[PDB]
Amino acid sequence: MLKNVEVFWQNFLDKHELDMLMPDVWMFGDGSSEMGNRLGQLVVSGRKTATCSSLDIYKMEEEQLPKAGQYDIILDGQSQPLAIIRTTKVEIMPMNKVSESFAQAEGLDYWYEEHARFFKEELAPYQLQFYPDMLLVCQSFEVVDLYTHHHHH
Amino acid sequence: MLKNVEVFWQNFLDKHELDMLMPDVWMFGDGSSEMGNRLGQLVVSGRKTATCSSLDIYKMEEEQLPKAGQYDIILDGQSQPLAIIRTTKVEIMPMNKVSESFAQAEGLTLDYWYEEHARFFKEELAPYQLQFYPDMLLVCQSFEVVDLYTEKEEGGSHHHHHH
Repeated sequence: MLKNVEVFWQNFLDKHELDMLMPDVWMFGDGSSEMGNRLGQLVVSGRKTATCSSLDIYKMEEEQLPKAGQYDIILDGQSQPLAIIRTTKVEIMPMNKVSESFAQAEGLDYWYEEHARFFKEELAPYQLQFYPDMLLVCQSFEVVDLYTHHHHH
Repeated sequence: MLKNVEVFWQNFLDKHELDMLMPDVWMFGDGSSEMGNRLGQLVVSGRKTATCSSLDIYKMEEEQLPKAGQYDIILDGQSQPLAIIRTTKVEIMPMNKVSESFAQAEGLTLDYWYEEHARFFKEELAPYQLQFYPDMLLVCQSFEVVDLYTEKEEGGSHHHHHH
């Protein structure tokens, strides 16, 4: 897998002639392969062009927040490369204040209900100071390329 | 992320003053985050000290089998570096002949242990157009956790959930 992604990135670099360290690699979702595959598909499909993460969870003094212009490599629920996306914007938003504009871009009154359920859990393992107020890092992105082996138990 | 492993291992060679090539890096399971972490914690916690892969894939993939003494960088469910391990034993044995000894090391009755793995390999074999048989040879490794990825406590961007 590490090999696959190394290749995928390299190919993309050469294709656009530009030197860059590999970005972050991840799958959308709770962590389950289902959500990863489903959300992963909507992205490759072009139906899902946004994503949000818990802001509070970020360590303000140890790292910076995702910026416009950065890249990320997307994997499916089975952890296989799906595509690479470029982030075109980053807006901070409270759960109870997401614009239906962003909501449709990444996703409808259930939106909050489902997301509160989503994040109330991610916070759990830490100091899950949950509030409806919760601030989210809402990145708008676009697909700029898309991907086209052993098992140890 | 490519660098995270390059770095983790680099740091490893310094602590012991060794100059080896970076080993294979992989997570346990089929790639599912859940299984990836489940088996990952089992290893770092000292509970799961063995693994097994299908000797068949090595054959069809024309790869050498793991060697006694080799190292493997281990990733967790989020494809983030977890720990590095050293293989102290490599053994080939028919699946229907595994001892409960190996199963306990693996991480709980044999009938179940067997059913579990039968399925796992069933799915891994299929894509190579190969039906899982009852006594397909297994490639078993006995290792020891030789280093934990503690560089993880210095960044913060180590596992965020994106919706």
